[PDB]
Amino acid sequence: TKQYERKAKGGNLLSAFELYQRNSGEWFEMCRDYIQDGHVDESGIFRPDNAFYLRRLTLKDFRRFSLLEIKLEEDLTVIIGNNGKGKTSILYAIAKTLSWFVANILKEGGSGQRLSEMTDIKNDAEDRYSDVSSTFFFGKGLKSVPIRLSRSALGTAERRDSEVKPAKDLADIWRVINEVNTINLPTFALYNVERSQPFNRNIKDNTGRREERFDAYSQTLGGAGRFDHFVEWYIYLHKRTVSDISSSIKELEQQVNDLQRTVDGGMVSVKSLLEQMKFKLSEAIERNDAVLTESVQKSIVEKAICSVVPSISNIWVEMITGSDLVKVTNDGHDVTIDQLSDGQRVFLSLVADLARRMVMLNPLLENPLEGRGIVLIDEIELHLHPKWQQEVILNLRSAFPNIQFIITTHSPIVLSTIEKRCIREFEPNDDGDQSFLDSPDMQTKGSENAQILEQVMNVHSTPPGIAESHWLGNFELLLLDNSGELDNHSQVLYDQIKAHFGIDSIELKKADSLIRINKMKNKLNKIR
Amino acid sequence: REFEPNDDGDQSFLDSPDMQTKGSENAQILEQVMNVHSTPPGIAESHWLGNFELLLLDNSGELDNHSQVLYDQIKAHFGIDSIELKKADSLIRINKMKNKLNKIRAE
Amino acid sequence: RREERFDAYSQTLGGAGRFDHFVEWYIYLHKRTVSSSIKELEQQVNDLQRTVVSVKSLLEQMKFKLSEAIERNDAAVSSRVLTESVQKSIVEKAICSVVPSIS
Amino acid sequence: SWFVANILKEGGSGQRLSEMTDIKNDAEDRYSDVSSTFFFGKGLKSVPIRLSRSALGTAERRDSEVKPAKDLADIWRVINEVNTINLPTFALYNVERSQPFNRNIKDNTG
Amino acid sequence: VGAPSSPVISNFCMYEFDNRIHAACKKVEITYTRYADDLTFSSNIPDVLKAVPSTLEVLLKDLFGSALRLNHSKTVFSSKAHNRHVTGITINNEETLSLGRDRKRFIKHLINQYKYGLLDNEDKAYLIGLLAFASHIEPSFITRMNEKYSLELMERLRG
Amino acid sequence: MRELARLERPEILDQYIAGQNDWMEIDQSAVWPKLTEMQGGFCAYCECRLNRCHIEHFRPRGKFPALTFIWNNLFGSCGDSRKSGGWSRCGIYKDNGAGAYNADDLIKPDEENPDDYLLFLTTGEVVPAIGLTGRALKKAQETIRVFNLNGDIKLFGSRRTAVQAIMPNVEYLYTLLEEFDEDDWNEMLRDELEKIESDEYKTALKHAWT
RNA sequence: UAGUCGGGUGAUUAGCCAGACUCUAACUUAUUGAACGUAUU
Ligand SMILES: Nc1ncnc2c1ncn2[C@@H]1O[C@H](COP(=O)(O)OP(=O)(O)O)[C@@H](O)[C@H]1O
Ligand SMILES: [Mg+2]
Ligand SMILES: [Zn+2]
Repeated sequence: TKQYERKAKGGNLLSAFELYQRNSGEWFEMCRDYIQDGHVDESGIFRPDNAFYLRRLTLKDFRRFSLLEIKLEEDLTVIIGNNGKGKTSILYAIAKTLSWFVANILKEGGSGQRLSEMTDIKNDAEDRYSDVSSTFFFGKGLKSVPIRLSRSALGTAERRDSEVKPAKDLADIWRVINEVNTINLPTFALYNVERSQPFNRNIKDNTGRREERFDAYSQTLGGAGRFDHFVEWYIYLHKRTVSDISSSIKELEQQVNDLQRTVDGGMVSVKSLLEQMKFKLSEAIERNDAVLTESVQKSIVEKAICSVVPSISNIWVEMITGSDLVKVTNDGHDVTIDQLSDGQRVFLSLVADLARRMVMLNPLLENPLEGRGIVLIDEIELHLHPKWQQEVILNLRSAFPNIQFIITTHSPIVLSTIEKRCIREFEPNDDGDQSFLDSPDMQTKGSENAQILEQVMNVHSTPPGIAESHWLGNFELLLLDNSGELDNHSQVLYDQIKAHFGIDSIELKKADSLIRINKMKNKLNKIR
Repeated sequence: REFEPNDDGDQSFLDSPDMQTKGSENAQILEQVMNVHSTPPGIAESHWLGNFELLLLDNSGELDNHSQVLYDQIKAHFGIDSIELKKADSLIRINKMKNKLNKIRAE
Repeated sequence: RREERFDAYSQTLGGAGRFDHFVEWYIYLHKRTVSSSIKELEQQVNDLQRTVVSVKSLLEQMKFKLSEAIERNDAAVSSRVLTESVQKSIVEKAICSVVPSIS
Repeated sequence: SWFVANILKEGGSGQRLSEMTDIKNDAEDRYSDVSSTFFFGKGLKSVPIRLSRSALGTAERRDSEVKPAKDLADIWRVINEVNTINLPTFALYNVERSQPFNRNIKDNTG
Repeated sequence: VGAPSSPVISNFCMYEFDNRIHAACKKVEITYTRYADDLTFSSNIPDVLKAVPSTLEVLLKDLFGSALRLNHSKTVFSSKAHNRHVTGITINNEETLSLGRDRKRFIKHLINQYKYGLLDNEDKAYLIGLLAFASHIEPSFITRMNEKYSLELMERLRG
Repeated sequence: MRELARLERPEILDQYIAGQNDWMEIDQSAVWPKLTEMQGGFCAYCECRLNRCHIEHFRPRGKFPALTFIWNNLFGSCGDSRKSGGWSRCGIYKDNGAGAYNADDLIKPDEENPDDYLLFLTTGEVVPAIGLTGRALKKAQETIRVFNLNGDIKLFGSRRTAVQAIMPNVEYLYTLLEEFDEDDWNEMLRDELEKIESDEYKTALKHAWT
């Protein structure tokens, strides 16, 4: 129609797509370029011309919330608060919304997930229904993609409908354009606390193929990832790389060259091995010679894991014992995945799963980890030592520079690495009627952890329930009661401080300082 | 009972920390017991107050062009009533007093 | 577990002749047989360890071979066994000889 | 686990060390030992227990020494059988405690 | 919506609502208008518009119970920091009504096409209709187009 | 808290009379210049820097309708209910967070010197001054409770950190006394006390210096 | 900085130039009906 033509020529994606569907060249190319066009910035990072991210979320009578609005950052949003403030509820609400995009990229008219009629409606809500409303942004040609998930309480006669058609409309564009000519696709993932699980190599999923591209969407919003699928996929990649003959020739050529250098260096004991390898190389060359995309995929993931996970310097597959084993170099020692600590394993699992999905969904990017998507992480500090908490957000953002991360944390150490604008904070005595969340007043990035505790997390830097925590205060008061001189009572307490905290303690130094200052003040007073 | 940070698995006995933890400040426990800096080392702004102090010491305690720039950066990033700025202000004031003493002694 | 001579008597009089057990076993043997004295092997492992990045795969293979040689050396007279390569070959020939239309 | 097993049943067996996971990878002696000493008042100042496991290749079997655990647990069991006594609680709460709640409550088997 | 009586009836049904909310807004210096189902509030005082949505919900419940409800997804705050429009009319930062830059640029495009005889009859008719609307909303824009394109061209077009 | 000196009535308060008029009607921006002259950009009760701020009825408008447009009664307090909810000290906490209170059992910083009643320990806690009994003790104790001067962690933390920043300087000045004469030394103490006039928590800093 | 407003230029829905704005904070919509603008009468 002429109206659609005008809008499409003005840069509107939905109009361009409508014209493509009715006339089924020009319009197809508009749609495809909208999704694929982008440029490399000054830092060498690919940036899509049309970004995809969640702009805004509204919750009405959902769990603890009567009516709540949240504005999200395009890059990183961190939600903080005490236990039971609804931080996990917020990520759950978002994940269910994203399930509608995933379902419709997989299948025309696919069904996403639903709000629970048993648990998700606020218990004391007078209207007996809940709404989760979201708006997504996809470039200036599609500034608003509104979705609403709704549910009425069990029993209620009036039933409240969801509104999901805009999600389906956008997901249809991705699906249809991809079928004609391959495009990069968005990644959606939820990692909740369910990600901490015991590992089992023996349990294998015989349900779908792992090398099929759309397997990247399998259980993506279930909360655990599928680390088992990663391991299967990684072994698959290894077998294909080993079986490719030229890489084997190149690898064999490299091994022969390394062995020849050792023999030239005076180690005559390895000459027998060199001759065997030279024979193997000659045989391989003689066998019919023909870079595997599989080899590149493997390399990308290995680098991602090693860059993001601090204790891991290498990861590889061994088959020589007669069973396929993934091994890692962890803190300089070669170990199996089963030997890793729970903290290391759980974090490895997160990054491995995410990297796998991004590689599978972004085949046309030089660096597939620069693809688009939304990733939700609950309790990012889960099982991490404070040392790792100081690195985790920086590492993630550097490895996945165009993902929108929405995370929850209880860690001041994590907050010390994040700008105040990214932080959303519950009011301290909320009770679930607060209307909009806001950022803290203090700048957190680069700040001391003790300040973040007190100014942002509302916790004393010294435990108030411990008597010894008050001794210095009491000591000072005693000193001031006796005109600055150590009396019997002040001396006793001084000795208690010394005995408890030690001769080199900051507390004793403070006490000493108080004595010195007060003695000098008193001397001045006497002179006057 | 604490493991040494550099333990390559051959430590005979597990031992108590040297510092008393009960009733101690969190920042001290992090640094003395858990070997973690109070500010995140991988953030540039974490080093600015340290650098500012070094610049003050290098220029005989006077606020030079370079020290002023960094002071302004600290002020701009952390804010007017930040701990970091107050510490910087404190450093300026103490160094001015130390220098005044030094001049009186020289005369 | 590792395979041991008197496993040949396990479930021999009921539970024998099951396809899945064969396939698993056969793949296992293949992986082990893909690609020398213990002292010589010990010396080769030591030399390869000193060199160790491209030779790391070869070192792991040689360490496995050494461990197997030691195990065979340590293993008892009552459990004396043919090499996995030979075992594989005999079974393959048996299958091809016996089963109709498999060559 | 050896105390618990023997409080429940005479000659009950507790849990063993794993041959695959519990032995140090570069152990020269190719076995692992867990040695524990318990205290029960001035009358029984030392209750020593050792759990042992040898690697697969088995040059020599290293046996666990659990008799003191069994002996003490027997006292609790036998005296309790005659006259009810208070019994010790043993519990491990690892990170597996974090898991979803199943709403479906199983009706009273008893 | 398609029935000729429905406009009148709908406006009547909102009469009491409009009375109450208009009066309430006037006390706190808020301007209020309604265009069918579209409610607009504006003010020069910061941090007074935040209370309006809650006030609306109460009033709707009072007058209509659960029959008429706010679409909470469509509640939007704006200011001179951001784009502001009311019923498809842009309010510019000089406090004047505007068609918006994009629409103006599109109209200029069509006039340029007409100048070189590239507009088909359908597009020509479209252009004429849109210029009448432009004349109603932003007469100054027409003056500027006359200056840019020659009064002769524009008069010829509007014949 | 600091002892305040109330200068002169602004002209706008003359017009509005209680009963006829209500506090929504008056222009706040006419009133603030005289408060900012008095208080110097800092809160009446906690002495923090004013950013989010409101004009505060010392005796509230509900309980005391007569005292509404009365210049004695008004003060510039930290926090602002318009801009954000959840503020836990000073004016807002007096009304909402603290329960019942006698208005007579509070230090009013214009009428009285708070240095008589309050003491600021370098550990960051405000405590009643040494040697108070009965009514004077009750007033010191209640002023602390009702304005939440210790119980607000944000304030407690900030005031503590402000004082511990200067305590190297306090210890360094006083060591230099056997060195120096009374004429030169008393200048330097006066120079330090001049600085703190334009700082947050200036009473807490004063008690560290003097 | 970013986003926004938009006077100009530009075979013109682009790009470029100039100037400006900043309550935590626009996402441009719908007919044949109704109303408004223009045309016809
Ligand atoms: N349907 C409901 N009605 C009312 N309160 C609810 C409902 N569901 C959950 N809650 C409350 O909401 C909180 C759930 O916290 P959660 O979303 O897990 O937050 P967090 O992750 O911050 O701990 C608890 O305070 C719980 O009692
Ligand atoms: Mg019409
Ligand atoms: Zn205050």
